[PDB]
Amino acid sequence: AQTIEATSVKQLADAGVRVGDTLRISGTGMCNISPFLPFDCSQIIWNDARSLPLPESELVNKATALTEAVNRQLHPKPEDESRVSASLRSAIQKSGMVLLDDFGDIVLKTADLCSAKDDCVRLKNALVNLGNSKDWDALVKRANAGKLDGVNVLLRPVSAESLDNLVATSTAPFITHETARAAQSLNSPAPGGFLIVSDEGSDFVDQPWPSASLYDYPPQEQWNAFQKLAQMLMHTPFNAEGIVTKIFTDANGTQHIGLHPIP
Amino acid sequence: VRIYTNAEELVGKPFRDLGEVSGDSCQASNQDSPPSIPTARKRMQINASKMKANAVLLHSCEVTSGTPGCYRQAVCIGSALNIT
Repeated sequence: AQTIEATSVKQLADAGVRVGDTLRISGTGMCNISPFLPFDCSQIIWNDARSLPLPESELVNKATALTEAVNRQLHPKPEDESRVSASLRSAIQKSGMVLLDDFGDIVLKTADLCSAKDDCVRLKNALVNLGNSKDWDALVKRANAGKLDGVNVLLRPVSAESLDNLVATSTAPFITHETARAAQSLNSPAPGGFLIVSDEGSDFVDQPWPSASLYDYPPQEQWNAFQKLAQMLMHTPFNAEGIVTKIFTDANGTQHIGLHPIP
Repeated sequence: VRIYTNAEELVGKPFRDLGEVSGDSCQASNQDSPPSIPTARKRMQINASKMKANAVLLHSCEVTSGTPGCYRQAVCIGSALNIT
């Protein structure tokens, strides 16, 4: 029985690990897909071909962009740009009513997220009713023609809250479905390399635990927390030490190594 | 150039904003005929057409005093609008 120390995947592959050996490994890897859930940091994917990219989603970005474009008109931030004159702006706040800065922006960002015929039909109907176009496709044509850029629309708060809520309920399912796809995507490991497994289920990383479980967050906040977790745990330093209790190659050429902790 | 007095009257009318406009009517001396708010309105709307306006949302026409050059002054302003 040997004592093997390895600081790279290639070193371990050439070491000829056997059951009974003592193994000491340090490097950077990915937690397999506990406060880190959906990750398991007691099992480290250690491979030279880290082909899995961090979870990114054009569809989520389109949803976030739509939500942002509407919120800057219904809930402006300190720095936020106002796209009407100061005087008309000034006049609307003392008025006590709600203005859309930029109707064309909302149409185009909706058309972008909701590109399918069947997506977001209620939101599309709400936008058609605010504009002067016949149907949604006629409105999108004028939007793509540029006829709506910086056009303003005035609506009363009941319609503005119906609109804010329509957008909230149209964007959110895209983000929920994309977080399902993304975590399921991460479940397909690259061929070869190693899977280093704690028999006790102890973590091989020293990473800060999330302050709460992202599964309890609403969709956008959940996606953001998951992107942060993945950014940490898909490229994490790890230290794995113990007695080898099993080693075998799976159908994907990945070598699974079970380690038992040393007292 | 149509004149709207409440924002509520433009609800459901896409429009472009073209900036502030005003009309005025002075009365030089306390002796002279009082300031005419109507004459201010009409100057406002004709200057609205100068900016290629379609309508005006009226902010205010308070009749002020401290204005220099006339005893009391009728200032009357609003936003020039282009209804699509």
